[PDB]
Amino acid sequence: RRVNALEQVVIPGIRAQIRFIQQVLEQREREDTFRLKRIKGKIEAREAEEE
Amino acid sequence: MIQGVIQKIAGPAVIAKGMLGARMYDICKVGEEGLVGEIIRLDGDTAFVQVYEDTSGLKVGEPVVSTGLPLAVELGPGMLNGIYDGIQRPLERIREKTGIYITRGVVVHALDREKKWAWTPMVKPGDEVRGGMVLGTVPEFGFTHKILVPPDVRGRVKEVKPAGEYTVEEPVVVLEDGTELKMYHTWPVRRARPVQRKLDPNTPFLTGMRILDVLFPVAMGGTAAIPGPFGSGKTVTQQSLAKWSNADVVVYVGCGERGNEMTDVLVEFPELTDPKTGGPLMHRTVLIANTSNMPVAAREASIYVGVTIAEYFRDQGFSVALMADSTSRWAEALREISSRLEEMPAEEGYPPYLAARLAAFYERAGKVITLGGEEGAVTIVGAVSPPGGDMSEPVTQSTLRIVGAFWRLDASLAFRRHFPAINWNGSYSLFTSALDPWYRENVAEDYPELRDAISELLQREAGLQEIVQLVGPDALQDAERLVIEVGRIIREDFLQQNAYHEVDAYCSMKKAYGIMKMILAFYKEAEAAIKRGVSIDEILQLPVLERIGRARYVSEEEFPAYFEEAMKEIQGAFKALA
Amino acid sequence: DDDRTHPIPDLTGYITEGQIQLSRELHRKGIYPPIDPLPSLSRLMNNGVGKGKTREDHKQVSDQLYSAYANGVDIRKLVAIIGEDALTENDRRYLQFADAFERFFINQGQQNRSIEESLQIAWALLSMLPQGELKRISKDHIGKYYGQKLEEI
Amino acid sequence: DLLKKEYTGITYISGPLLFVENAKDLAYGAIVDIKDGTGRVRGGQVIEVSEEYAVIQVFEETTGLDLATTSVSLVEDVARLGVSKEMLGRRFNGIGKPIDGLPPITPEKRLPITGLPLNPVARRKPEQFIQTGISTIDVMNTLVRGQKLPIFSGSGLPANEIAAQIARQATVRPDLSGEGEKEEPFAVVFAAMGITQRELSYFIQEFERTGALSRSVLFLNKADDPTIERILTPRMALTVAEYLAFEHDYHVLVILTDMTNYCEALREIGAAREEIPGRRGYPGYMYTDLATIYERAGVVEGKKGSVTQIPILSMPDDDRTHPIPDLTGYITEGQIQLSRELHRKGIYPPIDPLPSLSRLMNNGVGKGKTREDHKQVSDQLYSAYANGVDIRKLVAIIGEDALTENDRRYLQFADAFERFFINQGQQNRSIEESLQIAWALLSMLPQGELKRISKDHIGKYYGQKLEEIWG
Ligand SMILES: Nc1ncnc2c1ncn2[C@@H]1O[C@H](COP(=O)(O)OP(=O)(O)OP(=O)(O)O)[C@@H](O)[C@H]1O
Ligand SMILES: [Mg+2]
Repeated sequence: RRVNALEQVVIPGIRAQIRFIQQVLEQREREDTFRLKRIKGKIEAREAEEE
Repeated sequence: MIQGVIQKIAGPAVIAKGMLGARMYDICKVGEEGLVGEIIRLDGDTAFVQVYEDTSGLKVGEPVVSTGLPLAVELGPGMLNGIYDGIQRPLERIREKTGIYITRGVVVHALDREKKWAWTPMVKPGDEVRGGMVLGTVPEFGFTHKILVPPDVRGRVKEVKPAGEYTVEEPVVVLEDGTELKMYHTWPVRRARPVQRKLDPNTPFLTGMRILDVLFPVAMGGTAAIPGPFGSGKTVTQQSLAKWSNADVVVYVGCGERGNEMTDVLVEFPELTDPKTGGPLMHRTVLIANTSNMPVAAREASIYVGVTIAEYFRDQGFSVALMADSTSRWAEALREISSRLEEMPAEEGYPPYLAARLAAFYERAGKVITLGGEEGAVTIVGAVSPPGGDMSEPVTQSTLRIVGAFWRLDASLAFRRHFPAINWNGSYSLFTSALDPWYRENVAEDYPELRDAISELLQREAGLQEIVQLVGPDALQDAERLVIEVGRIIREDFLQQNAYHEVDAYCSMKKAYGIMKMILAFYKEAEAAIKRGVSIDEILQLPVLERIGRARYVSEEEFPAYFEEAMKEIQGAFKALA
Repeated sequence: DDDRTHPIPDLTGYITEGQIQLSRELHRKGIYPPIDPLPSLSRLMNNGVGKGKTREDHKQVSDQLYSAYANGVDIRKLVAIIGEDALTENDRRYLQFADAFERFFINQGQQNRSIEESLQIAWALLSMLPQGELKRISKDHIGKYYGQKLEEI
Repeated sequence: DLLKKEYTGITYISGPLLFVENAKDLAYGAIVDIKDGTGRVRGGQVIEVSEEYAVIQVFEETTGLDLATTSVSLVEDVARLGVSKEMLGRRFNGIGKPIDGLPPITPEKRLPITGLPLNPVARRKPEQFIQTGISTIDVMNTLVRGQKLPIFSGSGLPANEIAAQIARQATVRPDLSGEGEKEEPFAVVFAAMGITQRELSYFIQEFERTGALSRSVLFLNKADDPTIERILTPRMALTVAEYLAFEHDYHVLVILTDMTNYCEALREIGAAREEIPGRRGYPGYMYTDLATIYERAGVVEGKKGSVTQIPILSMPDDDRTHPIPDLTGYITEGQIQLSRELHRKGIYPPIDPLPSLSRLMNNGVGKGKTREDHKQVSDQLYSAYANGVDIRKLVAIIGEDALTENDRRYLQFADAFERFFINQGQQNRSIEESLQIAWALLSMLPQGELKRISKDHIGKYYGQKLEEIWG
């Protein structure tokens, strides 16, 4: 009973939690990359105001 | 007026030049086809316009004309029994012009300019009039439409038209300073209409569903939110509220949803009858429709139009219920516009001012004393569609900081066809303690005690179900298996309700109270008889268990006798029991 | 990866009027077509069934089938942990219904069927449970169709 | 000066910002008046000034503004508030204007609303014990006069009722401390940011019922009010509180309804200005901005008055690691955390004692202040409750039939602790009654297992039964 309980309940829940956490972290990383891209664009656009 | 030309087109966003003098949140007519747009940014000689229609085919250099006024609605007689666009255009008049497809550039009036109304004056020359006072009355579909002074108007009455029949746009009252008052006035949709005072809600909003009226009540000036994943029962719940609730007027706002549901409402509702007065149910309903394939920028306007109409009907003394089919589509529209504006997002691409807009929308609900001295109310029920069922998304979390009731739906219950699929562990309501004096004098004097007993039984069953699922129900004692069986009986006989049955679709308060009494009496007798050594299998095979399970399909007329027969049968069966 | 919360099926389910979901477990045991009934849905079901269209017992039969199959699947989940000896006779009957459902109702080859044959098959499985458990179906429809066995030998 | 200088030449309006070009005479941080074309006047503040153009954040909404007829005029050099002793019993909005229909305030002084930091040499240690009447606070998480002790709440949890109860029941105990000074009532300063009509009505009714409106100053910013006005409300409230306390020897209690709304307004302004974010989009200077608000409480040596702060913040989920509670916990001096699990079981007030903390507890308890056994009883209660909580998980894993006697004793202790110590209702308990209940609960454990209590106190106080008080 204990073996079946572990294999059928405990492991899938932990695996699902791991999947969810990884996806959340990846989303935050993507958003920060977008912010950095905008910042670099603004830095490039500032350097040519009057030539 | 200010008049310029198009400088740049990109999606639903048009930048006009030569617009020095236009004001923020004004209305502009774009191009030769006269598409309607709104100013949201001024920059030197230019202006940023968001268009409420489709921008395909526009060319650079087309004229842009500013009307100099913000977005508004026409409030007056002729608004019930109708279906409108996002920016308040009658769809059934668009159909007569443009066939079966919605084309851009169509200009129609919101209120019909040809119908005649039986005008009965209520003021006389020499009177002093302020905002919100009643000039006269006009009949409607069983209603008495009051003509109101606009909230910013003050003066002395010079002349009044005598009783007769006139159209909307004829001046019925002329003031002494020259102002002519018609049967309708316009109001900006982004400004809340004034009131005298705000009162505390103390009467229930009866939805007709057992679980939403017993366990998690909502008052007559409150707000509620119902989030859940797709196919879990939001639309059916809101349509049941539209059909069966005790509100005088219902406003349904279908922002960004399917087009078939609005067709179903348009077809079914003229055949039904309202619970209040009689006559067709459509005579008390106003429909605002903006489907998912319609222009995205008009999703924001439809919500404001609906809430302004609901506030207008409140000012006449009615009680109004407002349903928003999804407030996530409004957030999507805001995200798209801010993406076009090149702003920095906060979370999940949403602009940082989303929570302020949500709080300003929900704050318009409540029970008030109107400027005319009457009493009205607006209750708002908004549905949320979180992505993937994730309840930590920004739109869901921003809504929970302002609403008073939180009806949470679950996909697990919806998979096994357990409807309304309300999670009774994660839901709450902050109006329960304030409605007890109403319950003690309108239903029964011991109704709160029975409700608390049922909640306690549900909590104990939820506590035992953790032990059950790992050891097995056979190992449990009889005093626990009795609780498990009673919990199943409560779950399948009381909480479960069928919205498509001819009888179970509506439930009164007294019928629910009787069912609760029957369940508690059975539990008391079974708990008493367990101590004499009777097996659980002997109790479960009693024929009276079927009577409780079939109690909800009994009509409202036959129930007060069926209840007494079932009570006497329970007493007899547990007295003759072994 | 069979994920129902991925953005593509999640956004599709918010627009369409239902979905038919295939099952990998039914595929593994060789059942064709492997259609899982619990996560399946048809929202426009009630518009085209009932009195005057197909038969008057369609909706109640569908509801009873869903409830009984859900109970059977719950019992089958319970058995895999504890074991197949603590079951009462009622739960054994539900397990029997659940295993009969998959191999009779769901499984078919290219065998084109009628609606009335399938309703007969559905009433056959619902006769594996006592009349006390047919709680959705009205008393009149029970006296009209209950009590038939598997005519397919 | 007495002249007014107007600046026409607005070149940009978008969101809460506004640009004006020839405004090089506007000082940094000044307050301006923005005049519409129809005569309506709105306020604003300079947040960046250059010889090219100046940047202004607008408090109200920007509807009706246009680039041709709008003009900006300077009001004052530094944001100041006219304070007086006669604001007690008055109501103001989020920017200090009266909304009770009474004539305005004649100012005795005008003080800057950003304030100045207190010299650490000029401070003094908080020492006076405050009896809130709640056992989970008075015994285990003691609040002293001069503390910042926020309440960490959730969406459906009754934080406002707990704050009202604390404000209603709070008192000092001169008899126990031996000071002998006759106690004056607390003056209350109430600041609300984005409050709803339901909560505002509840607070107003409570203050009317207790009769405390003659001692209260109210700053109200409602949910339908403009968002950018929330930047100024806590600063004005704390300016008034500091003036009252350190000029007229009042004992002031300050309540801030929702710091989440303040952080939302801060995020709006920061994202409009393209600042470097921290976590979840909040600006990177939120720590400094929050510290300029919380750090204005305390006690000053040589003066009788004091300022005590009770902020209230709803965690955006049940997440203690969100940026707002994290920074607040780094700044303040402990917290009171509410538990939803206790709330679902019908327990009020649902205060969870383990994640709660009071940093200044050791200053105000002990011999000569409350009683000599306070600290050891608190520590022993914490250890026993933690053991019972841990044994619950073992029960959930292996079943409650395989336990020993000691584990069952700890389990019974935890259940009785939750049902008797935490759950008290609306009653007002004294410190001695709470200590009596605590010693009644500890007597259900063997005398040899009370490791953290001295043997003398065990000999003095052990043995009393719980049914002598609750039976
Ligand atoms: N109270 C109910 N009684 C009976 N059946 C119900 C009930 N609620 C929902 N259903 C069934 O479940 C289905 C759920 O569809 P529904 O339109 O309610 O979903 P929804 O939550 O609005 O989804 P969406 O996110 O797609 O808008 C209905 O079509 C109906 O078959
Ligand atoms: Mg829907």
